[PDB]
Amino acid sequence: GQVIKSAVRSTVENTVQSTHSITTEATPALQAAETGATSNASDESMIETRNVVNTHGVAETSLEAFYGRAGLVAMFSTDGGIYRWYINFGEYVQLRAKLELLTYARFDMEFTIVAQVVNAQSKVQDFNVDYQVMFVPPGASVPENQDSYQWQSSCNPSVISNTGLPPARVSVPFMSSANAYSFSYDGYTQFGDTSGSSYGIVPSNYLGMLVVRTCEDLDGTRLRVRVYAKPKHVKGWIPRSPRMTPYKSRYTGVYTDTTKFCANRARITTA
Amino acid sequence: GQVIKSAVRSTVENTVQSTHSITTEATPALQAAETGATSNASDESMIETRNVVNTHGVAETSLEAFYGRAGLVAMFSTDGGIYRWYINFGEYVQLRAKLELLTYARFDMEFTIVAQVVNAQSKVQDFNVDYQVMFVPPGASVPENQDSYQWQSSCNPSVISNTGLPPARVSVPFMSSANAYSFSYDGYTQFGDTSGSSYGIVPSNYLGMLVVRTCEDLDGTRLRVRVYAKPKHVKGWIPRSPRMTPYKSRYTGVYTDTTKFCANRARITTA
Amino acid sequence: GSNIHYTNINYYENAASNSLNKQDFTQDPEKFTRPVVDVMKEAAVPLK
Amino acid sequence: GSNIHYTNINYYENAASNSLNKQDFTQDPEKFTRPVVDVMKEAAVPLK
Amino acid sequence: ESLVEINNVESAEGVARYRIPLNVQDAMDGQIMALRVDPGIDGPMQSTLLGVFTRYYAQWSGSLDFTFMFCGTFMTTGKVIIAYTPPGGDQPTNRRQAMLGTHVVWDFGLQSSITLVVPWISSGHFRGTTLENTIYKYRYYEAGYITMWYQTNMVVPPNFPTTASILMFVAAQPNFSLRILKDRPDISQEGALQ
Amino acid sequence: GIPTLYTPGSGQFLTTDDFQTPCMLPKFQPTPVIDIPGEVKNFLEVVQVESLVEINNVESAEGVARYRIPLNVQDAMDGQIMALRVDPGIDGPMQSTLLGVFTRYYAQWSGSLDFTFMFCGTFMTTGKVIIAYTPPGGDQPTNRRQAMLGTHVVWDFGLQSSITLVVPWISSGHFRGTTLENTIYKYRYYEAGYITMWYQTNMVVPPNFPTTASILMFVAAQPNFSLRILKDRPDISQEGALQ
Amino acid sequence: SAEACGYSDRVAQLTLGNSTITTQEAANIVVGYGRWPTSLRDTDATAVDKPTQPGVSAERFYTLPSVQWTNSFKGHYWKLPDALSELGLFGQNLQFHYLYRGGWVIHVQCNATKFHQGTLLVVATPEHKIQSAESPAFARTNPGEQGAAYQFPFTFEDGTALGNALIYPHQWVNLRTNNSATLVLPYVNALPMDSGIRHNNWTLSVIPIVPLEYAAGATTYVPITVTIAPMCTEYNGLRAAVTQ
Amino acid sequence: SAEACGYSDRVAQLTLGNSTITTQEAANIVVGYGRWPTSLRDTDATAVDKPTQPGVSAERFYTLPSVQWTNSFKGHYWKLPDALSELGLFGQNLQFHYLYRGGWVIHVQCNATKFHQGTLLVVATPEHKIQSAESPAFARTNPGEQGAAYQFPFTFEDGTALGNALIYPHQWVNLRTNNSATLVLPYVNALPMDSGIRHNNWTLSVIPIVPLEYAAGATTYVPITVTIAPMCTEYNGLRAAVTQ
Ligand SMILES: CCCCCCCCCCCCCCCCCC(=O)O
Ligand SMILES: CCCCCCCCCCCCCCCCCC(=O)O
Ligand SMILES: [Cl-]
Ligand SMILES: [Cl-]
Ligand SMILES: [Cl-]
Ligand SMILES: [Cl-]
Ligand SMILES: [K+]
Ligand SMILES: [K+]
Ligand SMILES: [K+]
Ligand SMILES: [K+]
Ligand SMILES: [K+]
Ligand SMILES: [K+]
Ligand SMILES: [K+]
Ligand SMILES: [K+]
Repeated sequence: GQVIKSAVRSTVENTVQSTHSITTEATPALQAAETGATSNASDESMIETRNVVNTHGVAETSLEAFYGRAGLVAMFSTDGGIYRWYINFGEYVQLRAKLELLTYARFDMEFTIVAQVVNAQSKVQDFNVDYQVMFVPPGASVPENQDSYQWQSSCNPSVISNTGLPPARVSVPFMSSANAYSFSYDGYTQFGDTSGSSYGIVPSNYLGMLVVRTCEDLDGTRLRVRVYAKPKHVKGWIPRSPRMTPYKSRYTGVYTDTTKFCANRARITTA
Repeated sequence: GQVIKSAVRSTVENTVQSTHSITTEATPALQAAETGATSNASDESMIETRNVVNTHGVAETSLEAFYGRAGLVAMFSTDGGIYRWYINFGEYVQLRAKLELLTYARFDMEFTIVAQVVNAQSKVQDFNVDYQVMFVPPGASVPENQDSYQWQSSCNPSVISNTGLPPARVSVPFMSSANAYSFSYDGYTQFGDTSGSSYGIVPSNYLGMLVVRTCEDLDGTRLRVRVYAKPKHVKGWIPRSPRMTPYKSRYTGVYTDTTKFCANRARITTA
Repeated sequence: GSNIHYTNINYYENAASNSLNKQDFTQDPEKFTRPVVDVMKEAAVPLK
Repeated sequence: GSNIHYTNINYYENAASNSLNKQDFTQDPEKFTRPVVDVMKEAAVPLK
Repeated sequence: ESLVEINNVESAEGVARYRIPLNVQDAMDGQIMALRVDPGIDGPMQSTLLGVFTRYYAQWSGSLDFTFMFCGTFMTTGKVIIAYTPPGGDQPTNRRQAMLGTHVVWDFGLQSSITLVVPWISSGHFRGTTLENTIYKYRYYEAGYITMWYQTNMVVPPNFPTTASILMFVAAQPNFSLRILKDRPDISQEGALQ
Repeated sequence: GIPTLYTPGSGQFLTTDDFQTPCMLPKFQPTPVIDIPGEVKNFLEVVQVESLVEINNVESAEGVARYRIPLNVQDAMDGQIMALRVDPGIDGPMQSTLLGVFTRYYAQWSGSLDFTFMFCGTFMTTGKVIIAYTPPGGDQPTNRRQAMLGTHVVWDFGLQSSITLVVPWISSGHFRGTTLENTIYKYRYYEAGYITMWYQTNMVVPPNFPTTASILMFVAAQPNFSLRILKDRPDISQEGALQ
Repeated sequence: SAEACGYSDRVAQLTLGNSTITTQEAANIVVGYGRWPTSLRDTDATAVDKPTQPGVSAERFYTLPSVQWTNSFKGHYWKLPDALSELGLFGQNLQFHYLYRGGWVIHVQCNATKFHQGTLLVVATPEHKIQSAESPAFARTNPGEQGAAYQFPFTFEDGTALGNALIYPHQWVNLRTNNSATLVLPYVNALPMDSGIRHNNWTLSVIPIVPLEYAAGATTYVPITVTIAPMCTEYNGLRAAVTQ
Repeated sequence: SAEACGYSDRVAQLTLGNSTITTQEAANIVVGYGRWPTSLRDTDATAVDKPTQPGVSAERFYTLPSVQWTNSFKGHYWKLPDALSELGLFGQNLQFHYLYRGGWVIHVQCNATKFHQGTLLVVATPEHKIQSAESPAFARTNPGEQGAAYQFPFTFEDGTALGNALIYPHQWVNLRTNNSATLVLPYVNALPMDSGIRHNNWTLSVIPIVPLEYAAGATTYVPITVTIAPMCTEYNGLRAAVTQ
């Protein structure tokens, strides 16, 4: 059903020399935005151009180049030697805004965990301690305490490292039950309920939680943890209008209304 | 003597389009559970189906994928700088329940040891200390103290590491005198004795013990140790009915009787 | 899914040292689902 | 720019473990810039 | 196939929980039983072979085989309708509503059993194995309902037992698979076992 | 063991690093890739799509009104209609456009720009306007005579409602910084010039017709446009973690 | 001559089922993402039951209640398939099945005179969330055939810039140029099929960006009418009728 | 073996759409006038619009409310398509179109025990008029899904002999022999298609000719259930929904 081809290019378009044009035939400059099509007027048709063999690449704007780097997704401190983090990317806005530039996307992810010990006054300590990060899929029992049996982790994947070792790091595949993650969902989470709190969230985007603990009890101190995520092997569909208002909630895209995006100037005739 | 073949598949079965059927001949829906055979009625015979080229894989349910990850099997603290652990997987229920899903199985194992120093109040310490884990096969002398001669370990395999280094790890082959480990044994441990305490345990499953010590004496502190085991290269026979009651003892499958497995609901006619 | 190409060299003497098996297929379950002597075709009645 | 030659061997079983993709090209943007049924040539008027 | 602990009510203990009660009716089109088809949620399915393994995973896909065996006397007759209601609303309230979905009409006879295939009908290729809502809002994945109704009536000769039982079996079909291993929630402990 | 010597950088976590790492689920098999319309492989595909410039960014204009360039029947000749720096990544009317947002995700840019305008007055409303691009060197042109010495297009209102003024890439260097921040980096060095619009003749209308009308302004990157050096978009921020 | 001279003719006829729509002032026809609606491939499908394909009974044009372009008009929107969930056999098939998949042909109509001026953005947005409220009201997320009035057009009801909505399939109805917009939309989702009573794949918005003005004394009552046709539809998971 | 030995097997399975019906005590299957349902030929058709062919959404088994075989039971009847005019998508397609054409698969069910005796005539009669009254009541000519009780079985409600109803496609449910009857019916009419809300092409009758009797103490409550599936249907003349 695709009537519009999409040939690939590895460099931007060259410029070809052009000459003057005095005619009633060709009128490149005349357009009609009503059609929904972006102007097709070329540089060569609007002015006399020279030859430019343009070898500028297009690599840094590819989805892989744009998304292919780590960004903070979680940051917390244990309480009682444990912390439960529901896996979602709405807490920290930078990566969140990037993902919302696409409607659907498939990608693997590389998670990197940086942890250190801090005291009650939030002062960092030079203290090496073993910590465990366990991935608990929905339906599996979440440990209530630092020493609960679930930490045996015989089925749940776990990564045990030390604050004295380099950051922990593991890759995860494209795990959704869907054929792509959705960063915009105009629907409800369940049948039979139309409450606002169940709107705009696609449950399949939630793969579970990460529960963290120190293997043994710290004496008066806590474990500070930062989780970074890096999308890999990205495939994306349907570009979206970029976020243009501050985020306010972790789970919804609610925003404060505004009458302007850019700041005002004295007059439209003075640049 | 095998009259039933077992061809291998790498994907689940496809669905083929089907049409209506009005006949006295073919009756796929009629079954007879008394035969001991599971119904052979196919989707295509019960309803009109469409073509579905199903590429869903079957990898994550293979024995290797199910068992191929580490699970806790031992956890203890030294006393007097030493601890003797009889190698058995009945102390921690998660891995135990998994293994009991098979009657017989052959597999190699990867043991990973995570250790750290803790004080008398069980508070973890940032203290690097050398520790030794010695495998003592049945019949070999087990050291009584932290400084006994057996630690020379000239024949017994030993692994010496440090709480400041990454977890220790070693692989072990399929060591049973039998041709497979048994996770269910309806028999006794010896001839001439029919006491209940010698029932349901196959001695060949017990390969010895792991004795642990710190190479030198800690001052007031102790060594906390966790041992994880990961089955590898698994071959299994005769699937078993899954455990459906809590475990109560480390060496027996004794359980508390129950009148129900799932919780009750108001009525059978309301889902 | 799994890579079509990737390193597969054993560095150790004993097979017990090797990484996990990479087959992971399934087999016809008939030995468990239909361990009967007489074939009972899907289109016919089971007993006669 | 990118190296014409460099190591490209996968050490892990699952493709999710692989390093980033190295294509990075762009494609004709027509599906977004000119998603119209009738072709409107640059030299002609759009509507008649 | 393994037995579903279908009659999970206060009055049923132990083995009795596997029996679906059937009895001579004095009214028509009555309901016999109902159940959510989801294999991994708490309920009658949790103690089955299918349920246990499904509970060792986070996602599932595939058609399900629900087979029923009538256990009344040779002289006891009857016809019942078993229906699968794809999701969207609540379980069907009456036989007329139920029969609009996927179903099979079972006639008690020499062949004691019948199979109702609950075909895989889902928006996505997989479904979560839990319907836990408070945290994950997984109610999103509900697979629907299976209900049974009298098509005619259970009929018996003079002085015969006017009540009988049906055993319910469930198993995965050949297009079934599971993904993402997780610890089975049913296996737990307080302290280390001795 | 093979003798090795580990080097500087060992253990570091470079956010842009690209190594292979163990997978949490080594045998996991993802859902199949299905046919979904609108696949995008490079964001250059997005910036080439025209979007509205928030051109009338003045105190008296709120919301939707900020997209409209005011035009009105004149009683004097050669008057100015609007002005704007052409730089796609600086604060101003361009910052909220598709082109502007992505340009703000990068440190450098290159390429010609497509500025298209659509007249929205009545069918009977006529007029001719001149739109000019003034390459850098001085200040924005003060009058139509000065403006017309640069790159320009004369637009005649008619059946074809729109016109395109291509702001060709005319730069000393192959790329320009996306910001003109001066106090620290002195990037005013990169200013790309100005786009100004003037009445060529006049907006003319029949009796009792609206004597004011609007022009909508669109902007997009041309096929020779590219961006380099990813950076965090300055518009996206937060105080504490969101709940 | 149109295909020869390389231009788009201003007249158009859309015929589906027993319905025919004509316009003499069109501005070409947009085909979302350059893709016409297509049937679900055997390699993408997951639901195993044979689907229902209603054909002409559902793939035809349905005209919704008109909306007035008032002086204070901020815009109007309709969710799809929500807007047609109770219209004709399309609505019935949507209600009787758990799963639905389909494309659309949208025709927005608004005529005035050569003495009027005004401009409407006609855009079809995939997964358009109405999230300007802490707890969105069902009346606004699923307004039905009547559609709902915009309250926050500048922010597109979702916290983005109205001016960037052009990244989605769209056309404009600029009174001096045309009196209608036509958009062909393929099915878009991260799934092969989905529930038509729990998820709206597209949202049609008609937003005035240039207010309606006219020569003094001209007709002031100017309606906007939307006519939509489901295209290439299929349904799975038959049962009793269920609405949201 | 059945086709080899030349006999009819007592078991049967009828599968249409998402529905499957089974019986272990059938008496062969009747195909009315030896003709299976067929589509309207281009040489027989007159309505020119492309028809709607709903497929599995309407061609499936619909079970109607059961009827009790009481001591004074005279028989029961259902008009087709009247009985299914408000059931599922078959009913919706019937209501939304002026014209309808289709066949049927009828399965009548009535089980008792080897201790019961009784015989029901199960007959499908084309153009069966309920004309025992000077002015027939609509409640009796079009009883809907509940069907109507016979008042004049001996005269077949139409002034003919009950015993001659065998000239129409039929079977018997003789309790000692079988517990179900199955009839496949082709579309019959003097026209290519007709209105499903003004004309009933067939009437299904279940009439007790040998009263229900049984060993003293046996179950006395014996229901009769009818399950009917439209087959090979097509509709023309789409418009708003209209019922009789
Ligand atoms: C054992 C080591 C732990 C490592 C972390 C494993 C995390 C597994 C979860 C992967 C899910 C990532 C995709 C989420 C995308 C959806 C984001 C959102 O909408 O909020
Ligand atoms: C020197 C390093 C020490 C590493 C540990 C070596 C352990 C050797 C013992 C291997 C036996 C494992 C199989 C046990 C299976 C039976 C389990 C049970 O029934 O309880
Ligand atoms: Cl549950
Ligand atoms: Cl629930
Ligand atoms: Cl700036
Ligand atoms: Cl400046
Ligand atoms: K080039
Ligand atoms: K042109
Ligand atoms: K352009
Ligand atoms: K396959
Ligand atoms: K069979
Ligand atoms: K089966
Ligand atoms: K059709
Ligand atoms: K069809």
